[PDB]
Amino acid sequence: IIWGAYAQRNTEDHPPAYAPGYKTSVLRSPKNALISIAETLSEVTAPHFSADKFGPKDNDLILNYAKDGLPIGERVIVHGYVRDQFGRPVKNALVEVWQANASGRYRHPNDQYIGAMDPNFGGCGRMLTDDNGYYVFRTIKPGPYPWRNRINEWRPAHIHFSLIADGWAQRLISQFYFEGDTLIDSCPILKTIPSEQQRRALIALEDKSNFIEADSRCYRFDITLRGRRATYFENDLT
Amino acid sequence: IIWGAYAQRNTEDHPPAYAPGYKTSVLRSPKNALISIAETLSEVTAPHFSADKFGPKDNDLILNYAKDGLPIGERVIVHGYVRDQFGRPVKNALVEVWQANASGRYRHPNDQYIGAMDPNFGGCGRMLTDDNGYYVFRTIKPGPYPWRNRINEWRPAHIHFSLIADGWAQRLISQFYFEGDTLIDSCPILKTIPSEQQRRALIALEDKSNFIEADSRCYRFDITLRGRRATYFENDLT
Amino acid sequence: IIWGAYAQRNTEDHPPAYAPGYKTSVLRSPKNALISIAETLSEVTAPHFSADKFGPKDNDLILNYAKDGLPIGERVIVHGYVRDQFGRPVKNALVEVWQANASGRYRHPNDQYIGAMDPNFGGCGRMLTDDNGYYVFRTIKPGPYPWRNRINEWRPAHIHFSLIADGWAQRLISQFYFEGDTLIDSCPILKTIPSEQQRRALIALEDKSNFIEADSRCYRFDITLRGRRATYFENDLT
Amino acid sequence: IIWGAYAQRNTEDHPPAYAPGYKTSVLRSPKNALISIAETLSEVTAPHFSADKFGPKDNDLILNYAKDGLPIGERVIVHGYVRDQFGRPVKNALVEVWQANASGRYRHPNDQYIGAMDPNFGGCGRMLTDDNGYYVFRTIKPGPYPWRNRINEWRPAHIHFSLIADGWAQRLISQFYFEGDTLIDSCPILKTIPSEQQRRALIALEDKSNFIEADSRCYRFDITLRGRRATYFENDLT
Amino acid sequence: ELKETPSQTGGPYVHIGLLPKQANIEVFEHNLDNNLVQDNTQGQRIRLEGQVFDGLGLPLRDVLIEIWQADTNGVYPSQADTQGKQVDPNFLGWGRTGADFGTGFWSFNTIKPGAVPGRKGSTQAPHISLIIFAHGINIGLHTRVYFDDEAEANAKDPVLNSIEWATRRQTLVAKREERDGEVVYRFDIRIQGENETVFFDI
Amino acid sequence: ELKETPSQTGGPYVHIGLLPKQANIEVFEHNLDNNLVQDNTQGQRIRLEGQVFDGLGLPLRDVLIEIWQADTNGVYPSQADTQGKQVDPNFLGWGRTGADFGTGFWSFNTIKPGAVPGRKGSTQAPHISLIIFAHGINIGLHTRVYFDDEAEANAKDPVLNSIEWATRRQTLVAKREERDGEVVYRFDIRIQGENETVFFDI
Amino acid sequence: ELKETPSQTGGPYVHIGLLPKQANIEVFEHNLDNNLVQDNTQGQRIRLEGQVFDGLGLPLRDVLIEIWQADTNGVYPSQADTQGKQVDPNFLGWGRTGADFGTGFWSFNTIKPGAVPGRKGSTQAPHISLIIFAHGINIGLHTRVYFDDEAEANAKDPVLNSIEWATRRQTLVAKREERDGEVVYRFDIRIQGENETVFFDI
Amino acid sequence: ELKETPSQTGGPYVHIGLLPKQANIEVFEHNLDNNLVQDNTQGQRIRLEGQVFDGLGLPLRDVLIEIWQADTNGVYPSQADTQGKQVDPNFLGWGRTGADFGTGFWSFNTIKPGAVPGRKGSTQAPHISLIIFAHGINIGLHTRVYFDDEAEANAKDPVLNSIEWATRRQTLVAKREERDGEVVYRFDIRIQGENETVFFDI
Ligand SMILES: [Fe+3]
Ligand SMILES: [Fe+3]
Ligand SMILES: [Fe+3]
Ligand SMILES: [Fe+3]
Ligand SMILES: [O-]
Ligand SMILES: [O-]
Ligand SMILES: [O-]
Ligand SMILES: [O-]
Repeated sequence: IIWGAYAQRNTEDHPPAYAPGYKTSVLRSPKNALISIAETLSEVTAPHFSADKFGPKDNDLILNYAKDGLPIGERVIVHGYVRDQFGRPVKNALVEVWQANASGRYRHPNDQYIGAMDPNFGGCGRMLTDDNGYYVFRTIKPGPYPWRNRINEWRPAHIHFSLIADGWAQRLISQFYFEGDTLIDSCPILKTIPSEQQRRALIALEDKSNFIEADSRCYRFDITLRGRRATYFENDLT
Repeated sequence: IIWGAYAQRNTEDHPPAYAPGYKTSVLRSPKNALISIAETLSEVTAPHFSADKFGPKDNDLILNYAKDGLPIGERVIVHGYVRDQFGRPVKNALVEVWQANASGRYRHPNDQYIGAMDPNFGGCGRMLTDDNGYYVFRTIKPGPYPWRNRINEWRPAHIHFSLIADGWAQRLISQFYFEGDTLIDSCPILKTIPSEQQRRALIALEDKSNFIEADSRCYRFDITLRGRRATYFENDLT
Repeated sequence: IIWGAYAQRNTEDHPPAYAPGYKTSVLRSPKNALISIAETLSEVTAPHFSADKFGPKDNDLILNYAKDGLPIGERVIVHGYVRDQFGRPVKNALVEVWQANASGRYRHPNDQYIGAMDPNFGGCGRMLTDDNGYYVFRTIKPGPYPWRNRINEWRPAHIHFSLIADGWAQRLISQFYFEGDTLIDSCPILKTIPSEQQRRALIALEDKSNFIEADSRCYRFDITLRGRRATYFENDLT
Repeated sequence: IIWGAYAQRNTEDHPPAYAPGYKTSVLRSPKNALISIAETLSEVTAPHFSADKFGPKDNDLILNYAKDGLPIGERVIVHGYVRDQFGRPVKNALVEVWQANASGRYRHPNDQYIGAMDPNFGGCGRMLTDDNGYYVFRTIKPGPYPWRNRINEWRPAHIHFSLIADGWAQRLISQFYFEGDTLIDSCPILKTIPSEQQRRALIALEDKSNFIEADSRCYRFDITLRGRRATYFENDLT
Repeated sequence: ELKETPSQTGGPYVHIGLLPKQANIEVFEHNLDNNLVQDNTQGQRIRLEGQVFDGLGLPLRDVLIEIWQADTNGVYPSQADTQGKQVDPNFLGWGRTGADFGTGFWSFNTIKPGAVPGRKGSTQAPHISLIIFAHGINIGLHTRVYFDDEAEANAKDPVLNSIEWATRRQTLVAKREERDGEVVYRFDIRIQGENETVFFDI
Repeated sequence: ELKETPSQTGGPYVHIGLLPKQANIEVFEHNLDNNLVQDNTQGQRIRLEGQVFDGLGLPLRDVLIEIWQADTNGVYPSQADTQGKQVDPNFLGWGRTGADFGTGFWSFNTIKPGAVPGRKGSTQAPHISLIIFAHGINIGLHTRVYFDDEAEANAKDPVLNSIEWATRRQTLVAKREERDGEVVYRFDIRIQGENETVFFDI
Repeated sequence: ELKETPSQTGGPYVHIGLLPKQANIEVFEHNLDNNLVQDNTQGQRIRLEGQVFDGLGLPLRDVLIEIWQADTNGVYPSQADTQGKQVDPNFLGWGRTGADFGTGFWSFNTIKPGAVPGRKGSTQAPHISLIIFAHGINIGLHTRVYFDDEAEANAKDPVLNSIEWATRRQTLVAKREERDGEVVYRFDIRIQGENETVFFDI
Repeated sequence: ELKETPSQTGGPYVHIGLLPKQANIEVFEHNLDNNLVQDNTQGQRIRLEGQVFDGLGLPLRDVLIEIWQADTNGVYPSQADTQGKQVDPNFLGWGRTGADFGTGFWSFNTIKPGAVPGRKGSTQAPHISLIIFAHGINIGLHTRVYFDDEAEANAKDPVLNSIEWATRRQTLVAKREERDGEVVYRFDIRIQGENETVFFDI
């Protein structure tokens, strides 16, 4: 199999750069249209990260920053599969996550929300998907938090995530939410996404048979990256 | 206005005593039917609790047990009205609440769940409704927690509440849940209630215009107690 | 009751500043997003206007400018209630109105429409709402009129109105229309409002039982202003 | 992959122990609730049965007891897959079946129904599923038969089956029925199952492309057992 | 018309959440308890005690119990009391208690109540109204405690006579005992089974 | 809960309909105007003036402007003022004006306001709240006017510091000038474009 | 995700269909039975026997019973056993039996099992897992058999201590008896009623 | 076929969550950073630095930037590189950095990349691929950095020639400077407005 380029990103499936209801986008969006290019080796390659470099608690946000005790909050496991648009698993992709603690507070002096800091919660994790594109991490469910867009704006609970996979063209950062959170329906950030079906694609689902008794709940969340097409006639990449 | 008896409790609007899916009810439910009685002064009177006795933080679960800092978790205000079935406000009723902390842990040695204890959260509050039947308290949103009914059972997040109002016949203890929590659909305790409309009556609703910017969310939850009928012909109570 | 801030204005319930179908908005709309602020005494206070200052015909546009006779046109009474978003009446608010005459002509040299001027019609009125938030004025139904947006644009009949109430944050100017006017469906100004339910909120309804026989018709029109939230914990306003 | 416990059995997907319409259950059902336990090695292990021990006709009920001729009745093949709830095949599980003959008569002195005995039919078979969880046996379609529950009760045609697989917690005995049998709608035993979708899960479907011309019909019937969850954090089993 | 909010069990920590002081959660300055006798309270002091048993005879240690009763003259300290008689001013008439964790016994220090008017001119025998909440109890169970030394009044009580099984009436009668000058009424509650206590829908 | 009535532009005659006296429509005996100074009003008299510009730099001549401010001691003549300080009794705190048809200049005769408390114990620098309505403006635009001679107070103002672009803060500062003993603050408003004035959602 | 296939009773002939050899249906050369001891099997030989009773005390004669247990060293002959200890190679660990038609007694010839690890480092007392199927039983009933001569180990067993009624724990303890040099454990099972045997959802 | 998961902004803490070590959150032993030069890495060392500006010219201090590039011989350290040439083994080709909180400057220590094949036999001028994430940026913005000292190669670059506005091509060319023997390429990024940097949909 000789690989060609990644399928074109479908701009209608993503938020536009300029989205007036998300006020900060007004001054941080290009006025010119993006220039589309035909792909080259630069766009279809990406770096490789070795498993050796990861620590044993890198994907366990409950314990990876625990000092005198456990962090306070709802214990949850989040798992799922990363695959490309043609349904092929994405192997050995670097998945990084970051989030607020149970009060909705980020561990940084910049965040001055009154929600309380947790001395035993850090809020960063990472892992590599396996051969089946599977990933799993454990954490504390983040709490929703206020921000200044309109004065009384509130983000639904969410975990930020980032993927570096096989091609630079697949590079993606996004955020997922939790089934049933009522703030999901009012968020200006989530509403930058044009269609309802794509907004639903960022909601992690309760996975009840996978809860661990007397221990943790579990949410299932799959991720889809752009996929490469195979070439059977002329290979123009090079 | 001469008051007569409280309207009959509608047993179809409540859970039955014997509810096999809630295992602990099997040995703690009477085999005989309840004996219904015509009311007397004993059933239509109740105690009075004076406002003097309450402290200023009795209805503020965020601060009433705070020692070195604030409790960890989602800051929420819960408010609403207590009225009787005929729509009259219930004035000066004692409303008491108790709940787990953000991890789903109760502040008692009996609870040995691994969810972490919060040294700054107590989990008990109380207040008297006002002349309009209004009540308001502030707290940390409780986290869901596991319990042994079937091995992997989980309670949705909930706050336990108790009311002592004008008549002993109104005495009621129950629990309310939070809009959108997915565990609400699987709870054997909530399912002891026969009808869907009554199950919905225990769900507190997000009250977005009443959120306090950069501070707390708010949930609205009204409570209905049995009401008294007025007498216009013979007064048999005595 | 200690009052806190006004609930946040819901920008999705109002027209956006930039609305290309209303051509004059193109050069008169800010390119930057509005900066939302937390309220202070400046935003929650407003002026008071004393009843003494009003004349007896201030709310009677039929007679307040009548010189040699009565103005020509349809005699109508318009009444209703002004309340805040939480349903509380708005007392002693200053309501000011202005409008064209029956031909659709405004009493000013700037307006050069061929629709005829009426020597006995002025077209301005004012009143204070009462303790129940009620207001009532009498006038001549305005006629629709042409304007240059696209060359053949026509405004539906409308009466402009303005409210100064308890807080500066409530300040509002808008326009109401009359039930069944067919121009309502084609107006670019009314269409700047994003939702159909909010467009309907500006339509005054025929109030047939309140017509005055052999005299005048009547339209009912209620107005809703932003409401204040009550504070029960920390009062940060000051 | 380190395996943890089997997912909890979903009691709402099974019949309750006490089912008054199936009269024999009245005195053979516990009055106390089942006590749920956290699993140990005892519950997640099971025995292994070697293929060597099986004869060549163990899964051929048509020939395994044939003496002077063939049994009388409808020749049918039944096949399908055994998988766990997470969709994984169940390999080398022992599947045992037993049934009445074409007249609805069991080969035992206890059964005194007038339906005739067949000297060439035994009515017992067994087999091990393969690596894909597949099983296949051949038999005579059993006839329905009367029993004393209410005086005129009749069982739909059915084949009893039993599975011993990887874990003792998967142990299951049940019965399957044949598509379209009208007695399925009236059976008190099948009706002990609370939901319609689960009742349908016991109906074997006509598999017409798999009929063997001038020989036998075929029914397809899949079976689902409880599945194990994988452990990625603490392994508490031991 | 509205429907009454549906009841739910008090759950496993009802006796901790409603009596925090006793579970060492010191959130309140003034705490509610099981002692209804203030120093100037009138009437004869009595102790009411017992155990609550499940269907197998096991005492419940997670139960929460409250009682409501009239003062020594049979008047309730409630604005809804219409007798027009003045009530003892140093009497709340209500109290709350849990079971001792080890023993399983619950108790109240109170006053023996006076007779209260019944319907249509009748007179009820002295009684204390009692309600029980616990994990496994979906709706608070109401019962009444009568006294074995009031046999005459008990025989004419409207409510007791409402029960057709003479044998069940006895489950509502507490037994008087005298522990060193103190008067004690023993009242065991059997939620289910033999000698099941009568419960009322009031 | 109800939704706020939706805003609509004031339209082309908003400055005639809300200031009839000035358009020669003599319907009212008492008319509202742009003069907030009554004879016994306290504080230093100032004149506030400027022009409002559209996106191409053209001044608007159909604009209607109102201001709301505190008295000389920073107290609002409003029942909602909770400072517990007595307000100047000869001060309305509000005024309304249109632009001169030829020139395009608008103005108010008022008093320089005193500092008003901000949230959580802070102090706001002196400011006047201003709102603009006109044909093409769908919702009244809110802004504030601060004074260039109050640089010290302005540097500690909560609202001004809310704006991250130091460069946009300056659009809210009026310039002091002295026209023959009279103090004048020039404040031009640019609705769109370069040096666009900051507007608030209050 | 799929739902588990729903259980159905084994029905009146479950003990004939799963033990054909004994009902004289000679269809199989190798038949499964109630004897778990092969000649080289290690451990002390014991006989396990008893009766199964319905709610009126009548023994069931149509019952089918299976047991699952560890070998003499507490290792299961299963690939899922993760102890890393070698299991006795002449031990299946499983057996099946029906009740004698006349008497109603069922039995197994087996070996007394060794202790098996419990969760989180605990040790379970010796036990045999047992399941019962019969006409009228909609879902196989799971229970365990413990031994009265292992009182010390039984007092520390995780599962037995999971049961709050000390009185129900005893229903899971079989009684040791010595019939002519043979060791026998008598274990009667009461499906319903007084001294109802504890059943588990595993 | 599935749809790509929709992008969302990195949000205000993207530069803290993806570079925890620098925000003093010491959760990982091995941390990713902005230094691509290991000791045996081949090629000429260069420093790449600049600022990212919003539409009003304010530098962003909450931006997160990553670069992806080829080694000194124009080979990518990726299994998807099909040139069949061996890549420098002491080169990751990727790095991540945030802006300094005070200054707003971001930087990387790397190697000047060699030319990489373009499509259909063409040769691309040396370039580094760069992506920008930040609060307010809904989808990562892709751009490339070319070098002003490679004018000859730049004039024949397929991608640069894809841009019809000669004037926009220049926004992708970094300026070479020599700070004490160190070679530095200054590349400022303007997200919006005059001299807006070209961004690509790749
Ligand atoms: Fe965030
Ligand atoms: Fe609870
Ligand atoms: Fe108009
Ligand atoms: Fe059968
Ligand atoms: O609870
Ligand atoms: O107008
Ligand atoms: O059967
Ligand atoms: O964020």
